[PDB]
Amino acid sequence: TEDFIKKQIEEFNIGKRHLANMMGEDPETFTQEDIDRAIAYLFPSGLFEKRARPVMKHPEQIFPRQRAIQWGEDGRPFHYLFYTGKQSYYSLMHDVYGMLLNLEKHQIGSRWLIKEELEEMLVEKLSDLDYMQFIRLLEKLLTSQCGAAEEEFVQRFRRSVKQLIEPVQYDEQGMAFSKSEGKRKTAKAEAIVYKHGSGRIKVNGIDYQLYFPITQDREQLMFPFHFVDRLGKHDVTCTVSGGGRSAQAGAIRLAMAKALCSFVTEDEVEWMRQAGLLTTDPRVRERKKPGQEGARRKFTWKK
Amino acid sequence: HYVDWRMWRDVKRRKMAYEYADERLRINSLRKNTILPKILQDVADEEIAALPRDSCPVRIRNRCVMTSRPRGVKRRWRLSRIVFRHLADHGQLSGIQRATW
Amino acid sequence: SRYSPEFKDPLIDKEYYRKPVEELTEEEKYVRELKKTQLIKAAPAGKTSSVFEDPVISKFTNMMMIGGNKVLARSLMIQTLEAVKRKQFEKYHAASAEEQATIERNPYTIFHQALKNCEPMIGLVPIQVPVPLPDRRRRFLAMKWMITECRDKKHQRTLMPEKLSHKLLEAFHNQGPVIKRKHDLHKMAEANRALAHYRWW
Amino acid sequence: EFRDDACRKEIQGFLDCAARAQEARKMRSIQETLLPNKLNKLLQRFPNKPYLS
RNA sequence: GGACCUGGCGGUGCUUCAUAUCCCUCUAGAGGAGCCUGUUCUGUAAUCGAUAAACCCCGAUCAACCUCACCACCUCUUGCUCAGCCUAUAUACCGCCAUCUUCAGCAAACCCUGAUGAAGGCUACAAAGUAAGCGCAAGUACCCACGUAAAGACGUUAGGUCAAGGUGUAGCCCAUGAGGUGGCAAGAAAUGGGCUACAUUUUCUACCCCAGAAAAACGAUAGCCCUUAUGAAACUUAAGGGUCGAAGGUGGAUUUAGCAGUAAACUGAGAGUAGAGUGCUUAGUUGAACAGGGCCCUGAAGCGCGUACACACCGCCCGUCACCCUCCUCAGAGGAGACAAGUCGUAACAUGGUAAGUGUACUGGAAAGUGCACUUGGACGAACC
Ligand SMILES: [K+]
Ligand SMILES: [Mg+2]
Ligand SMILES: [Mg+2]
Ligand SMILES: [Mg+2]
Ligand SMILES: [Mg+2]
Ligand SMILES: [Mg+2]
Ligand SMILES: [Mg+2]
Ligand SMILES: [Mg+2]
Ligand SMILES: [Mg+2]
Ligand SMILES: [Mg+2]
Ligand SMILES: [Mg+2]
Ligand SMILES: [Mg+2]
Ligand SMILES: [Mg+2]
Ligand SMILES: [Mg+2]
Ligand SMILES: [Mg+2]
Ligand SMILES: [Mg+2]
Ligand SMILES: [Mg+2]
Ligand SMILES: [Mg+2]
Ligand SMILES: [Mg+2]
Ligand SMILES: [Mg+2]
Ligand SMILES: [Mg+2]
Ligand SMILES: [Mg+2]
Ligand SMILES: [Mg+2]
Ligand SMILES: [Mg+2]
Repeated sequence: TEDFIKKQIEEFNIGKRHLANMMGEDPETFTQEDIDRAIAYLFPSGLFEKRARPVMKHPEQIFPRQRAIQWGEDGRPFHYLFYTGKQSYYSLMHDVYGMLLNLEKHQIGSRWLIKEELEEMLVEKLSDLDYMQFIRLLEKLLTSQCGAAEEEFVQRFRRSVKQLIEPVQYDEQGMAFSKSEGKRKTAKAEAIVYKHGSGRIKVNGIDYQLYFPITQDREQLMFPFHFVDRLGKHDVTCTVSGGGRSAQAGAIRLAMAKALCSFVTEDEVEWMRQAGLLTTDPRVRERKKPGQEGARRKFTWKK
Repeated sequence: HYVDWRMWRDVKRRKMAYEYADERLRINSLRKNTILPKILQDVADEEIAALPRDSCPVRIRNRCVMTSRPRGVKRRWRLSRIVFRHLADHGQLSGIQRATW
Repeated sequence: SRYSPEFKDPLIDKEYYRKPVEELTEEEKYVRELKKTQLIKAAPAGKTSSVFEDPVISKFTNMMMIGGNKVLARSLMIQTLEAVKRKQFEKYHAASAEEQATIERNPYTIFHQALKNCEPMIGLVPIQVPVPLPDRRRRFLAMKWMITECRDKKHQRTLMPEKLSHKLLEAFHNQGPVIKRKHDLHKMAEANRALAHYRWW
Repeated sequence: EFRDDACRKEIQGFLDCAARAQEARKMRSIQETLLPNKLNKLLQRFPNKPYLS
């Protein structure tokens, strides 16, 4: 109700001034971010669910959009579609149908607002079928080769929806290099790829052929350079820790590929991404669950 | 007014063990070494046997302090699993929370 | 799977990316444009762009693997290939000039041809009924038959590289218990021919 | 004697026929999707009226 | 007794599904050996509880004494307690949970339909449903927005726990209470789970992955002896060492788990103990194969159909054979009804597993079977397919 909301708004302004005074800041320039930071400092709450933590937002945000009365003192509703029970939605559909009728008589990065957004706009509950009907009508409107007024009206309902390259640096001698990091399983690696070299890769100061006796891991190291046709065209120094041999090999591969992106062309970078050299493998160990042998191996069902 | 006769017996055992710990430690020091004469060690053995039965530390059982449960007692809190679950679930134990990972 | 369904499997083929734009069709151009907006699964640690990557041999190694001992499986596979090549070289040298033309020496070709010869054409399924076998099932049956025959206890103290090389050469020449097993499957299918109508597909 | 040497042709025909059967299965499955669902939707708009309004 | 409603059930119809799940398909196991351990049976003077899924390395993240509630003997009586009881009742309960649930439904309060009956409330090119709330969802922890956790309402199985503790009821009160000493705990026999193996993708050594030897040995964590750790107490527990080199040679039906960093294999840590698990929780490494057909087999959903069931098919129920009564006809015996349990079958109720029944005839332990005709008091799924 208006009286309650006005009292809340005035109380919130007064409390905002008190909070600014308590934090020793200008009451006038005190902003919502300042209010939030001050409240967080004054009432520290580690509850994970942010909505649970203390909050002193404006009453407009705090309280829901409780709808106003629809009929006056005489009992006569205001909207002629009132008795439809969904006056806002049906009036919107009526307007869309009228626009389509007018169009017929005279003759990319944006999605459609979800049913939740439409409900928020219409302050009315909706069914998926009603929302689908409305969206189909909007699609017909847009396809009808409408005018600018209709397009801007539709914009009320429309909703707008590559790898990043590390910067090249220069060593003491000024020779160029790039740096990157990657992780795989528990392994973490950081790679420095120089612009010129004989393909020599030193992991933890040890040459790769000695650090990775396994030809599989050596192939994993080879994979990026072979992909971009640069076998022997660079030297690399990598530092890795954690995980096993294969995890370390994968992490070093990822770090080296990310660093090499600093040198290879953008087409080569995109091709590497499409080949999967620049995606951190999210696959990690799955925790054992109580009452079962492993992540998924249940105990032998007894009979 | 302890929870039960078993808890009362354990309390008696703890009191007796605390009373006789120093004497037990002294007499057992002689036995648990290979320096003193074997005859002295044997007389020490018979003496430590002669000490009252309840003084033996091995007879102290870690029962829950609130319900006298003889098993499933978490040492850090001295509470049976049931009572610990009750209090933790009601949120009356600092820090402890339902684990999810 | 930790990957969301949006993630797409990686395509590891240098030629596919080096292909000129002009040779691309409109469908291919659209696919390449779309892939620039899709997420790509991290390339598995198994397959790479090495020209010496043989997916058939990689799958055979995976099948031979026991308890995640990929290193030992790879060692056995490479030992088998080396033994096959060495036997071929010995036969080549011991053979006359004419037979040297016939004597193959490429272990990869020998392996592929042996598995192809061991692939069964018609299978049996409970419905038992003779039925066609899809190509994937044919290849898997060939590989599994080869590995099981090599693992048979009948061979005493003989190492897996030698056993598998001998069986592979026998299969390449259309002999051995693996080909006998394929013939047995074919014979059982022929015997149950009359029941082919029981199949509803 | 169940030897592929001469059977090559018949075996190839068998494989081709199996591939054709699978392709026809796929084509029929995709082509199948007036269907009962659409027909019943049409009928519901004009229900039979065995009673009086 | 006739007709309906709801639900359960159907060896019930059609359709669509099961994504580690119903079958085939893939991987690794169990079922064959030894050992560890739980349960049952035996034994003893010697617990108790769980005990189909949803019991069986379960209460116990733990028994030499204690723990212990069991047994034998002994001792005390206002007793640690303004007593006590591990005495019966989980079919009185709280408390915490299994279970479908790997579900998305439960819904108060209204309104309407059925002539104002039990009951029902569905059609989006919409035809009486609206629903606060709970759940799902959303949100949250872990490493994403993924996945795994967590969560998972109302109800079912009077599911488990009176032995976590409390409590109603009933019960002992010189004992069914309290204390002490000592004691079981083994295996005729079976059975579940786990571990170790049966080896050559193996074994020993070095290293921790470019080696050398073994190879009829492989194979015990088993047995016996000794030592050590803890402990007042060790054949009892554990570790080590010695000694022994056993069974067995990938295992029938059948059966378990798994959709990816998963299975499989391997290595740690922790809880709890003075000590103690091949057990539990948890961290990490290497790291697979199939993933496609289907609905002849099991369950799920939707629409249906039938129903003599409603403690809801583990239901209901028919007839004979034997057993006590009451009545009727009968030279003594039969019939009926009732009471009532067994017995053999499963005839009927679902397509009741051969649809049911009428008449009639033959046959048969017994419901009954079949023959010929007749009824629907059965269906044939209701466009073409
Ligand atoms: K077995
Ligand atoms: Mg103890
Ligand atoms: Mg399964
Ligand atoms: Mg066994
Ligand atoms: Mg028992
Ligand atoms: Mg019992
Ligand atoms: Mg005793
Ligand atoms: Mg005892
Ligand atoms: Mg008692
Ligand atoms: Mg109960
Ligand atoms: Mg449960
Ligand atoms: Mg869970
Ligand atoms: Mg949720
Ligand atoms: Mg009960
Ligand atoms: Mg019980
Ligand atoms: Mg007594
Ligand atoms: Mg031994
Ligand atoms: Mg000692
Ligand atoms: Mg030996
Ligand atoms: Mg019957
Ligand atoms: Mg019948
Ligand atoms: Mg008849
Ligand atoms: Mg007859
Ligand atoms: Mg007639």
